[PDB]
Amino acid sequence: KILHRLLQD
Amino acid sequence: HKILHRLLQD
Amino acid sequence: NSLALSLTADQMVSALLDAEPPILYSEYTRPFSEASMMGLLTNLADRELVHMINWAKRVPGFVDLTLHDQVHLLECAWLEILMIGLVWRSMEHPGKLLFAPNLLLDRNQGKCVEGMVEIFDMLLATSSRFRMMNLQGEEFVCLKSIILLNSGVYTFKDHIHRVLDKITDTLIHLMAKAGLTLQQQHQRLAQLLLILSHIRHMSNKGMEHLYSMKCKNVVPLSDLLLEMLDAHR
Amino acid sequence: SLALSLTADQMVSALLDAEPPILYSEYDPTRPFSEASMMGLLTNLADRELVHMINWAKRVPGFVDLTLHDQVHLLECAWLEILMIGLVWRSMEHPGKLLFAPNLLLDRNQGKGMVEIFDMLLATSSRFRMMNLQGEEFVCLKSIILLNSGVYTEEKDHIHRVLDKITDTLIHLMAKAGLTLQQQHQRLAQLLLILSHIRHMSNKGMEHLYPLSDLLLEMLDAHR
Ligand SMILES: O=S(=O)([C@@H]1C[C@@H]2O[C@H]1C(c1ccc(O)cc1)=C2c1ccc(O)cc1)N(CC(F)(F)F)c1ccccc1
Repeated sequence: KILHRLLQD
Repeated sequence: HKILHRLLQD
Repeated sequence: NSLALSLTADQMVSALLDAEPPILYSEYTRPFSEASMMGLLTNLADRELVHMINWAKRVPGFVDLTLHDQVHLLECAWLEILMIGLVWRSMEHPGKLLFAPNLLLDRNQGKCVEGMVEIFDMLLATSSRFRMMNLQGEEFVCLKSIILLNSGVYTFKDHIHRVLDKITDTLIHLMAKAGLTLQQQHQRLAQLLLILSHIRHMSNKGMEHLYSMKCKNVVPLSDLLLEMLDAHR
Repeated sequence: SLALSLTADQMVSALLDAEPPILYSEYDPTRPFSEASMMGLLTNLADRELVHMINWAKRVPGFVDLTLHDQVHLLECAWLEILMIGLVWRSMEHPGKLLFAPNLLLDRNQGKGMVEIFDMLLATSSRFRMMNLQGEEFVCLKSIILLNSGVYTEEKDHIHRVLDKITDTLIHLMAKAGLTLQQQHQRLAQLLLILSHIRHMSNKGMEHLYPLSDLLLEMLDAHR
């Protein structure tokens, strides 16, 4: 999930 | 109209 | 002017308690199929609706609305009201949903239909939340009336909001009486009202499933249920 | 750790500082409007707002204390609600209009199954206006949605304690504005009940959708 990456710096 | 009307008046 | 406003807190509580509908029984069984599942629930919900309408007319402030506004509120709120009722009487049966005294169900049964399990679990979490909060009957009937008045009022005036205010006052009065501090009072008030958001969500998801069930002919649904349903399309 | 040690004023400061910017749309007021273009513009906007929303969420007290799996779930559950309450807030001073962006101010007419949702958003904006919702209250409400919306679907306890702190903050804000105790509790209830119409709007929105960026599709996923 892109959301999951964006949540990581 | 609707049953609901009948039920609300009665 | 409305008589509802002039009621004291205890009078409001006593009125709401006295207005409570009865706990109905389903047909007299398991195991279950999708058709027989929806058959019992539809039959039961239909009879519950007739009592809900007579209950709603006894909620202080409701009689003061026009017939059209009464219709609108009940059309918007009815599944929410059936659900909070279900959750309330399921409290004492952790892990179960007490649809009727003779129809107590768990998740496994929820497989029965399509989408029932997800709603099932949401209903169970709500029930558990009510139990862990030790929700009192007096609080419960305040919450249920709030749902009736609130749920449709943004889709229409000030009368409804003053009555809602009166019920807020009544919830706080109940909590003060139970010994809660000022901070505990506001905190609990917020917690209870936020759960109403989740009850709205369950009803929304529930309602689109009842729509699809109309849109198979899975089961016969009454004219009354159809027109309650159609108000949400 | 520190979310439960903040004073109410610190909580308000934290939330206000975390506020995302107001983004512009690509509306070109010459272009004839398609149905497809209007949705194109809104999708483009929402997608960019999502990036700021994700980074705003990290700054909501308590949110980074949650596991990453839980952060994802909350944002998946709440993103449309959060976009919607932002829209309603910036639309407050524009009766009968929705300020999607400073350069994109639409009325019901330009809606149109979007008209139905637009009407509800307008009503919500009308309600905030009537209540004279304050910025400090708004940022509390928006943080509540984030924490609340997915919470019911052992670490649940941390979220509820943070929710309690935000309630304390709302109450603090109202006592400072001179409201009696009765008034505080009434207004508190009034604001929270709105969150339930808002949940309603978000769900009806999803329903009506059934032209989308990769991020939107991944989050639009979590409601089916
Ligand atoms: O809820 S909707 O109206 C939605 C709400 C409002 O208008 C639609 C919309 C929107 C959002 C995302 C998008 O890709 C397109 C449209 C809105 C929006 C609100 C605040 C913002 O800051 C940015 C955008 N919707 C669902 C959504 F958002 F998922 F697209 C929708 C779409 C098509 C038809 C009917 C409803």
